[PDB]
Amino acid sequence: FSPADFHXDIACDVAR
Amino acid sequence: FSPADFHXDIACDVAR
Amino acid sequence: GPRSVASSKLWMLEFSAFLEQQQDPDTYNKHLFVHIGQSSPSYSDPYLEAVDIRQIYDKFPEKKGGLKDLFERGPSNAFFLVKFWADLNTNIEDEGSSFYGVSSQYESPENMIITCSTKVCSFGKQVVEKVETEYARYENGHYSYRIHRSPLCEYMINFIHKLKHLPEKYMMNSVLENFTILQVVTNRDTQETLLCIAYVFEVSASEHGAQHHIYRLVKE
Amino acid sequence: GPRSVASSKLWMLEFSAFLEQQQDPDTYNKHLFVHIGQSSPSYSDPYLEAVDIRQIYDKFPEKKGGLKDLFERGPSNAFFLVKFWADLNTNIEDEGSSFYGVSSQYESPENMIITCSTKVCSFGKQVVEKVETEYARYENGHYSYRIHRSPLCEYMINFIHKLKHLPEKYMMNSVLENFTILQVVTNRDTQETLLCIAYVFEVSASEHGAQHHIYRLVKE
Ligand SMILES: *C(=O)CCCCCCCCCCCCC
Ligand SMILES: *C(=O)CCCCCCCCCCCCC
Repeated sequence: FSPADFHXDIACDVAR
Repeated sequence: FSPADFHXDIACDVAR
Repeated sequence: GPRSVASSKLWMLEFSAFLEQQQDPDTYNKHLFVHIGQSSPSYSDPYLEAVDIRQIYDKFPEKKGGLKDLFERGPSNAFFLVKFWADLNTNIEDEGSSFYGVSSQYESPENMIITCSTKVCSFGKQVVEKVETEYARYENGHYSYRIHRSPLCEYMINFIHKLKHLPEKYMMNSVLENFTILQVVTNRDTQETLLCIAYVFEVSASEHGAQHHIYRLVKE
Repeated sequence: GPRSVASSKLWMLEFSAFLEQQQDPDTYNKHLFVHIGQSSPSYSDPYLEAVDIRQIYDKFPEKKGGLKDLFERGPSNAFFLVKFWADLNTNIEDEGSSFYGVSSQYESPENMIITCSTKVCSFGKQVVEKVETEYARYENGHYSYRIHRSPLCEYMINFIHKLKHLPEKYMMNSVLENFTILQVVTNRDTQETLLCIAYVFEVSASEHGAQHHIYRLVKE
């Protein structure tokens, strides 16, 4: 389980 | 069925 | 067509009588008995535009400050009749803690101190009276007012409870044709009647639930 | 003991994030994920009164307008940390129409125009920002403010959905320790920080449900 991957499938395109 | 009796068991003491 | 419960100075956007049951501190179930709002837009009755005030004199408060007295003083455009088809189909009383309340919302072009007086009538006689004073909140150029979760008294709760537990719809309707509410919203400083609404009731038998129509109040 | 999320000028009486499901036009079910109010009075943690701001710098917005920058400008008495134990135990998404929102309520001795800026942070970086402007309503000598049913965006809804469907509490907690919210309430005309709340999260495992503690924010 990766907490970083979990938040990345939500905010990867929003990270600016 | 009496509509008057129905409203009387609610408001009989309130009627002033 | 669409109708707004609105005079030149005040518009009632929302009105709802409800029962809320707390199942646990984070879980709530809410049932609406009657409702006017964005979820229940107001429409006129295609078979009857207006109700003559003489046809309802005997169902509302008489003498000074009564419906007839208020209508004569006017303005005429502040007087409305709402017919509700109440939804009594709920069992939310059974478990958990319950709350019966009524919420309403208003809009005005002006910043006023308003007084809302609500009179419950049984057989034309006043039995309950609740008076609330509200202040404005500026929003998007106009002023908003809200009566948030005003509690129903024990007589209104008892009435609902016994009404819900009647074995027949005809018994519910013969009881409801003798129950009326007269809501008067006033400018506290000028005494002007901003809105006056006479409410009449019937039980709803629609799969869609609670329904309503707005009628103009006239004296012809 | 009891704690109020309040500075010299503004008090947050209520805060709640919720999911409301409309079963039918007259039936609504509401689940609270997090809540602060009369139903959930605020208490301090007997094991920790205050949190040093240096222990959380990396979890919140950095640079101008960030947490550290804001705290330094003060007033110190407007800065708080809330730890929530969120209740994710609901299946109200499954049927009917859903609404995710957040509601909050405030009180002030003064009549101000307030600005509420809410920043959602993932791994210390700002991902969502919602800004709301509110006006006062005079009530019982003070001024009341309300952010009523502010909608959650699709990223917050998606986050909740995936979080709820994790097979383990440890996975929910390792996700939640990287999720923070920074709420800043400002006087729009004077720019004074009226309240600044840093929120941290964990999953609740209590039969009582959602829980919270209020911590003072300090720099020692
Ligand atoms: C204080 O008494 C509150 C105001 C009294 C009633 C307000 C409106 C109640 C609406 C009736 C609910 C439906 C009953 C069939
Ligand atoms: C606009 O984006 C609205 C504000 C963003 C979130 C406000 C607070 C959300 C509370 C979190 C719910 C519980 C999640 C575990």
